Amino acid sequence: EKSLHYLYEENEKAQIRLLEDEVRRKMSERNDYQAYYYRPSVAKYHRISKEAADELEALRGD
Amino acid sequence: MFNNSSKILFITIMIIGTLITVTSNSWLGAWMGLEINLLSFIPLLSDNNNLMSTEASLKYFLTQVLASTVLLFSSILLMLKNNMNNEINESFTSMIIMSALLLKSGAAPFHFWFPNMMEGLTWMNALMLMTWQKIAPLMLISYLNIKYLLLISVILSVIIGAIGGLNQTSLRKLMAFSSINHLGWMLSSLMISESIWLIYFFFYSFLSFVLTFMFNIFKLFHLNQLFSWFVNSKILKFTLFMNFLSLGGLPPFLGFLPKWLVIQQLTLCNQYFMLTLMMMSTLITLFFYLRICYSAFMMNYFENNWIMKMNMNSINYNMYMIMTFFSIFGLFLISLFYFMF
Amino acid sequence: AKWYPDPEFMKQF
Amino acid sequence: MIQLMLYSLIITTSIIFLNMIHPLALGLTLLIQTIFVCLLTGLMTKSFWYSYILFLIFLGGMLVLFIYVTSLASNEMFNLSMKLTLFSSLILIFMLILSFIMDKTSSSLFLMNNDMQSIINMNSYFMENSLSLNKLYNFPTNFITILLMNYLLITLIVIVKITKLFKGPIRMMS
Amino acid sequence: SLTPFLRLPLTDLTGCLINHQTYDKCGKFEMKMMECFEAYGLERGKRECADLISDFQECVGMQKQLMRFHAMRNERYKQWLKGERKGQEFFADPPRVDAY
Amino acid sequence: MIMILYWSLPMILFILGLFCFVSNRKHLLSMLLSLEFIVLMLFFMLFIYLNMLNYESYFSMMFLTFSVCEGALGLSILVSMIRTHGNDYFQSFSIM
Amino acid sequence: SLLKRAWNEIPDIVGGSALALAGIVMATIGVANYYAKDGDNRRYKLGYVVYRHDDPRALKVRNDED
Amino acid sequence: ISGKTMRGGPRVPKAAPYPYKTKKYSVFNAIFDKTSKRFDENSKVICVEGPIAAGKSKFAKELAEELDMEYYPAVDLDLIYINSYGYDMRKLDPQLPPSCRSYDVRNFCLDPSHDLAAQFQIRMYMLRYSQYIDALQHVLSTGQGVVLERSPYSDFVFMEAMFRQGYLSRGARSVYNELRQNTIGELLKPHLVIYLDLPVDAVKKQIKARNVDYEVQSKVFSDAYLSDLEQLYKQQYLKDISTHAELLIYDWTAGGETEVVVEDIERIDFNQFEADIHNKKMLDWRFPLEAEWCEARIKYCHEKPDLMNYFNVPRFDVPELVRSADDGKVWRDVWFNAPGMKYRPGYNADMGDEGLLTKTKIGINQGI
Amino acid sequence: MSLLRSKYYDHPDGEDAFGKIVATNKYAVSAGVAWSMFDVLTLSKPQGYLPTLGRFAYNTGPLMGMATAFTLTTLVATNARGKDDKINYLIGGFAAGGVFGAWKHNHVAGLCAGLFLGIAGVIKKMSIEQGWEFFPNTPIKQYGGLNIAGNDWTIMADPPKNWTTEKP
Ligand SMILES: Nc1nc2c(ncn2[C@H]2C[C@H](O)[C@@H](COP(=O)(O)OP(=O)(O)OP(=O)(O)O)O2)c(=O)[nH]1
Ligand SMILES: CCCCCCCCCCCC
Repeated sequence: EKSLHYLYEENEKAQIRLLEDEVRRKMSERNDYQAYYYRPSVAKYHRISKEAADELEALRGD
Repeated sequence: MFNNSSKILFITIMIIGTLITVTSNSWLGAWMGLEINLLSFIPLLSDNNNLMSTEASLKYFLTQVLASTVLLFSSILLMLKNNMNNEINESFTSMIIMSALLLKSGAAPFHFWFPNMMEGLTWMNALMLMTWQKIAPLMLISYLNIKYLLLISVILSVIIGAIGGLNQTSLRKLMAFSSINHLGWMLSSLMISESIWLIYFFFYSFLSFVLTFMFNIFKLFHLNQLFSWFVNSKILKFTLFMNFLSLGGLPPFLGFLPKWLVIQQLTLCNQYFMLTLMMMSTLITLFFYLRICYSAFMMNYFENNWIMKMNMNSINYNMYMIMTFFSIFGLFLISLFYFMF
Repeated sequence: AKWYPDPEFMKQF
Repeated sequence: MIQLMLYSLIITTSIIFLNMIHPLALGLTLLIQTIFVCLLTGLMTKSFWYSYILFLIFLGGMLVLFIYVTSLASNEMFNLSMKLTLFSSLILIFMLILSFIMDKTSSSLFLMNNDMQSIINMNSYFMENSLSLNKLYNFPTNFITILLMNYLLITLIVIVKITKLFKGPIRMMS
Repeated sequence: SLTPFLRLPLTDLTGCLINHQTYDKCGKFEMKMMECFEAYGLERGKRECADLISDFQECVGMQKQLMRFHAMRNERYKQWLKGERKGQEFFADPPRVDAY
Repeated sequence: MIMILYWSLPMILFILGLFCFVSNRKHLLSMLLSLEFIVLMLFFMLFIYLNMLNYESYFSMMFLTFSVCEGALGLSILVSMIRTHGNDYFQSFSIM
Repeated sequence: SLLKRAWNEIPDIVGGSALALAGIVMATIGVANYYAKDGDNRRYKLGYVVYRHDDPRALKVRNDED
Repeated sequence: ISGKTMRGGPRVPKAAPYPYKTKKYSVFNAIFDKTSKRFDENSKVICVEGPIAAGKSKFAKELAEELDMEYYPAVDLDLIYINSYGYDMRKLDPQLPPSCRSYDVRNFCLDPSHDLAAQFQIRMYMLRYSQYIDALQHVLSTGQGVVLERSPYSDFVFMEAMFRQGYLSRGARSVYNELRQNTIGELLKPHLVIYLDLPVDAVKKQIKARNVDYEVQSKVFSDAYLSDLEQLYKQQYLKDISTHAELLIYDWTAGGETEVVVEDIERIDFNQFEADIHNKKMLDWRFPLEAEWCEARIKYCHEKPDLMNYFNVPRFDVPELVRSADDGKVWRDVWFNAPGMKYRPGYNADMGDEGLLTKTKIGINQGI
Repeated sequence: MSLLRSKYYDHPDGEDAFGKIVATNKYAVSAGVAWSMFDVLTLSKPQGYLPTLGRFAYNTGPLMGMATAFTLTTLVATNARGKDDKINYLIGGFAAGGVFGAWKHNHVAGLCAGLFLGIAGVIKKMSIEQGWEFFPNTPIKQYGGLNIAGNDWTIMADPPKNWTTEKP
């Protein structure tokens, strides 16, 4: 029965490892989730420079 | 670093320039960070009482200035054609960017400056050259999705860095050729997983940073200086020389773990042939590691008679033996790590 | 134990 | 017409620069090269500022390099060759003929000048080098300028460290 | 745009170096592309923003416009060499200098 | 064609400058002058890129500063050759 | 002690340091005077700017005398 | 260099002396403490010189007393055969192999033609090196000059004296020349040298003034050997040092008096060499910045294991300087299992050291 | 768009000849020109205009002999028997090894190289009939670990975005 319990645990671990292999393959194929294969690009600096150019339009003058 | 606070300033501007390079969202910011890193690393590696250190600094300067100008040239061409910072489909200007980055990193066939210049150095500047100066070009290779050029660089680096290290009996050029061979394992991991590359780089820099301290403290610039090196117990020299079997990838040492995680991540990503080509490469690297390991594994040597006491620094030898313990019994920390999930 | 590295072994390096 | 003439002169001086062994031939060739490059760069921008800046930079640099010519490789033989003169003359007359028989609208640069910009551009009516050089001293990129001040100070510290003034003057066979 | 690897406070100065937001005609298009580059990401933006990338590319690079202009100029000289276009009427009427 | 009619020339001149930088010359100062020439042609190509965009030509001075500090590094390396050797012959330096 | 040596040997440096300290004080006074009032909203504006009545920039427009 | 009488009393230091034997001086310690704040006219290295028997010890002690300097006698082989616990290791020679037995000065005098005597000469050079950094730790860190009874520069003449007499081969000469080329270039040449000139016969007469048995029943102290030292000194060594140090040669056939030797020192102007920065006199001891002074002090305090590890050179072609591997293991299991050197000399419970359970301190620049 | 722009496996093996010759000689040209470009400048410099081209021909032409002999031997062995298999590639590798032996005037190199290139040929034939690829496109490409969105450490504040996930 210890062999039965260890075989059940190892078979469920093998099934979860196979399932996470298909999940990681489908995640890296389409780049869908933010966690693993997502290469993050931000538009923060473009918005910062556009906001700064918007404040600089008010300060033009004499 | 040693003998001046301005060298600590140069290390500070070195860290600042490298971290400016790797954090840049544009190629121009990365280029100016490489300029800052080059500016920082010319004065370290220059010494007027050494005739060959200035020649090594000149070789580094000419190689990095040629590689930085080609890098800016192809960056400007990439901005000229595909007006964003990257490229949607891979073209030849991405290959020129990758080649100019490979000249900075020291990978084959653009490797020829690297062990020819390492004969002119000390050991600490060698450690800064083959660990920290490989942060900035290797992290910039990650932005390019090129498989054939990177694969050619990987195969050439693991072939040459194993074969080339057999002839030299000097430890600096041999360790430079070892760093070329470990560069191919880093570049092979660069197109499957950036985290696995970071782990291989961290453990390679750890093993480099513990093998430099054995050579920096006792001033071991040649292979027979290891055979003439005096220890007060031969079991201590037997234990201190196990780090070369660690860097050769032999289990159950610590250096089996980063090679093993690269092999596991390569086989999950369905690369098998270049992995087999890197199996035959690391046997030759372990072979020229074993010629160092001849100096401690035979337990008794015909040694020179005049020297009787060995001398070492306090803090440097104290920090050396913390990491020599973790370079031998480091696989007991396999349960503690959580990066690899 | 009978043989140890002689200087002839030391010569090749 | 002047832009194609500058193209031909830059090509001919680049052929001359690739073939000169003597450092002073390289210095004079890059003098006329930076003159022609300064004029050509001016054609592309609305104002003529960066050509002037590049000329002060490349006249402040080779002023030092002549002192290193007179200190190292002061004695080296000039060798005039008739093949290079004939090649440069034939290529120069060929490119002036080719530039004369070319349509200059197709060979002109697409970069906008101060008059190529339209009338509706209210930013073009300001002072000519204001909005181009503004971002050196504005809020997002003043820190890069800060980094350049510290970089130049670190550069000067590096130059002082690796040119030891107390070791003596520099010459051949010192 | 690219991405910052192992991003630190040192990328905040570098990130605003070269962009089209400062008084440029193209930057709004660039901003829209950056919008999906913040939404889809850098890797899904190469596939799901093919319309927004190309508009910015032929807006600031002017590739298609200049290929059009060089096809308009080469056809006129081709007609002049073939003899369909007379040498006196080779060029059309010029625009006013107050135009454009 | 569009890459040929515009900006194809400074690629050719940069390649000629790179071949001048790596040619077998007797002195290091000729390589420093070839470095100044490839700074000039990189300035040309960067200036074409920064003048497609309207008001981003402020970057063109930063490249000048990093290039002048490169030239100052090369000049100080040329000084440091005299601290160890008596000459700047590239044959006189150690090949290994 | 060190001020007398600097004022004896390099007096132009001391005079320049006094001029630069006066310039730093006047820069602080000028910045504080510029930002005490509405200095960002200048009276005369470059270009031809027109604001609608419902715009938030419309009520910030000054009505001073030339 | 002003003496005790012209100064009006004992020497006062220009600043507080640095505890160089207790506190480690490094790069981070160079900001708060500066080297050249302690230097004065008395902070110079004086090396007394001469033949085998010339009264160097008493004259050097009197010169140290009159000039207010630290006295450093000539190093003998009781520094390593007698450890820090007082146990002499010359009693271990029954257990040791005959190629690993103890060999000191009297063993050279009784048996000149032995192989390990060549090793002894090399060993003596290392011992002189082991005091010279200890000289240069004293001048730079405290600001008080030192006097040396013999110099590491003054030891190749002994090697050539054994070589011309036939006690050394060509291989041991080549080995000692290679260690000298490897090691002597990191040292600073001394400020002043005093040579006590004596004839070849009178030194032998001074041997009869000492009446020690191993120097009167020996064979080495002959007419040719002492003439070889005199020729080697006055034709190579002093002519090589006089390009850097102010040489003072006295005749010491009589007893002599140290006060006139003191009074000749203040007649020397040491500031005439500072007009030219490229002057060969006092070239190694001039430093244009305080940071170069701290650079030299860091090199001579924090890098003494560096200079002691520069002696690790491989030379295996000689059969006099190569220890057998079985003899090496037997020597290790006798020498390191002896009382007084089982462990590091601080932490040895067999010699009565107490409080080892809470002690984690080690000596700076200490032989393990 | 010519006969030079052809691949080895664009047609089934034995069907086409000239495209296979052009393709395998194209890889031979690339390998020979690359090795001779890293040869004639680096070791054994010819110091002449004509011996440089002689070393180029010496490093290029025997690789053309290897490529042509292997492709012709594989074509003859495919056209001889009905079935296509691995030992056709093995005897083509032995023919290329014989070409190596004719190059170096050493029979032992010719055999050993024939055995090595035959093993390479049967492994490549196993690749083309079993469907697996030697250098495939990478399916799993980690651009970072977990929380790659969560480790943004920037000191500047984010302005409000112009995009929403909400449907109109
Ligand atoms: N073999 C050998 N013997 C040496 C060496 N240096 C000194 N000696 C020996 C020779 C004599 O036996 C003895 C004389 O010592 P010194 O000449 O240093 O002077 P000494 O100790 O007599 O002191 P003194 O001058 O009398 O005050 O030391 C050396 O390098 N090799
Ligand atoms: C050294 C700094 C000079 C400029 C100072 C500007 C700020 C002054 C105070 C402003 C308070 C609002």
